[PDB]
Amino acid sequence: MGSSQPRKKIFKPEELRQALMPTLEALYRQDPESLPFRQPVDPQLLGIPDYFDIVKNPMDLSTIKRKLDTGQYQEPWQYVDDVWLMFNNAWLYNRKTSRVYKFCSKLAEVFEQEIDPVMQSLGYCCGRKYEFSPQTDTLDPEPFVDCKECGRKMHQICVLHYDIIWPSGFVCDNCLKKTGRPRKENKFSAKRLQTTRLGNHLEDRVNKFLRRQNHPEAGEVFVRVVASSDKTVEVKPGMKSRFVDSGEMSESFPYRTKALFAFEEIDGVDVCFFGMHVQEYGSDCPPPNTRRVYISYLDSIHFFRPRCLCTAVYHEILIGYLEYVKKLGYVTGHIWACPPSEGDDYIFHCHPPDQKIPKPKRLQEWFKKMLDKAFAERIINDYKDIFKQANEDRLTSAKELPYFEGDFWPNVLEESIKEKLYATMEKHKEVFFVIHLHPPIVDPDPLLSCDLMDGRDAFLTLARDKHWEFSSLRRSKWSTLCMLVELHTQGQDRFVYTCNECKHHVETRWHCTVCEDYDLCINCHTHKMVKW
Ligand SMILES: CC(C)(COP(=O)(O)OP(=O)(O)OC[C@H]1O[C@@H](n2cnc3c(N)ncnc32)[C@H](O)[C@@H]1OP(=O)(O)O)[C@@H](O)C(=O)NCCC(=O)NCCS
Ligand SMILES: [Zn+2]
Ligand SMILES: [Zn+2]
Ligand SMILES: [Zn+2]
Ligand SMILES: [Zn+2]
Repeated sequence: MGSSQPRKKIFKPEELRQALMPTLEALYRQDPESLPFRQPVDPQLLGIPDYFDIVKNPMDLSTIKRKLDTGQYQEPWQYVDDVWLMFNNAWLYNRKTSRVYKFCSKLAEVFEQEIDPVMQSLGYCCGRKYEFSPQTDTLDPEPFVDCKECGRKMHQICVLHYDIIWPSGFVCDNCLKKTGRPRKENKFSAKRLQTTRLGNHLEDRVNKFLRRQNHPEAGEVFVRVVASSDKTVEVKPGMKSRFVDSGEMSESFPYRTKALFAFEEIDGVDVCFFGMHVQEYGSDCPPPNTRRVYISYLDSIHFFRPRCLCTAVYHEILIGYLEYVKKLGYVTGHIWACPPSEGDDYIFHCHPPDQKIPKPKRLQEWFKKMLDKAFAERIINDYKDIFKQANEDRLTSAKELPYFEGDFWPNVLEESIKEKLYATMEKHKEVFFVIHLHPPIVDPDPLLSCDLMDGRDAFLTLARDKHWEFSSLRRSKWSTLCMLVELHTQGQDRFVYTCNECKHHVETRWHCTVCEDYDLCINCHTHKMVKW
């Protein structure tokens, strides 16, 4: 196994100890919590013959101090890997309630507190030992990268490096201004996703909502429609043999589905904090589904800054969505406000351990004050739950109720043919909403084919495989980084560009610095234009 890197950062024993040991000391100073840790665990004093079958690499403060004093640590990470072995062996063996389990956790908050600054002035990211959350005995570790010039290993996720964005390799931040060089731009930003009129309207609406509230920690929001697709929902076999064999409802029903996410700039980087999937049923779609939209799935990560503005802006996206489709020509909208089943993640792969899933009535109340704000806003002009709507509209037939993809009702009907049914309605009135908004519908936005976002399953599976967890602010940033690379670079659309005055095909063109998608010929406008 041949190796090389020539201007390595190597640490000689006592420069390490001069930096590292103040941290060991802070552990030792913790009294009594330190005491079961100043010595190697001795199962014959303690009375635990199982120990060495359980913890197969014992570690303790004294061993660490010996390695430090004698110089057996070449790089600081070996140091910090060794104390976390100490902690991890304790949390393993001992019961979550035992005393030394508790001792241990206190040494660890102390060590976290002390280790990060020193590892940082030694030019590393943190002093932590990170493993991804358990999958379907053992856990996967966070990735590292090596500065091409230091050689000093850093958490990939900490320093947010990805070779696709910077193919020349990773180089650290201090060596970078040693280089006189700043880091090249991450072109694969939320802002730089193709923009759409739908995405713009939601984007434009909320950020000067935020402007009106004007809290200092808030950053820019970007709303992007990352997929758009023409599908049709087939009538499930029972109801179709009973109704379209008859000729009373159509076999298929066309709809356009859109997936659209919302990003905020946090610490200088895009964080994805909201995502949604709609089904839009146009004006050519036969009854019962003509001119209506349906909010399939809605999902969220709580790292929007500030949290007090957080919920309001979710509402601003939703209400802004209905505002948009209204004017296009839609007339009614439909929310199935059903809260998650089973730690079911709707769109984002590993939610924060401490962002709790709501009970259904929380979620209904939520959606209800959602709609009240828009009613007051003169956006929606009325809304009711499904029975004040259904029996107020006098419906007696199963053909009369909108029939959506993946929706509850197609499948309550579908198995109800062998076996009563207005009652199966009456139970669940509070979970389904009917939104009254009020000349063919035509969508200005082009179709975006993105297989990763066609339906919610592709993004989730890819995230499981790539460990793009949304479970911490630092992981969401990294998961957002790579989500954005997937959208930018493995979308399915090729672009043919055309001149905005003559409609002609173009290769060379003069790109406005001004308009969001504008490109004049050479056969030539008001604005400064560059050649693209
Ligand atoms: C719907 C959603 C986007 C709205 O998020 P939100 O605006 O942050 O509000 P929530 O309904 O989560 O809860 C708001 C408050 O209630 C608390 N809370 C939420 N669920 C709770 C529960 N079941 N029990 C107790 N408290 C709860 C939260 O802590 C928060 O209060 P706080 O800041 O004082 O701590 C969010 O619930 C979400 O991401 N859901 C994912 C799955 C889901 O519910 N999908 C529904 C699609 S129809
Ligand atoms: Zn780190
Ligand atoms: Zn470096
Ligand atoms: Zn212009
Ligand atoms: Zn021209």
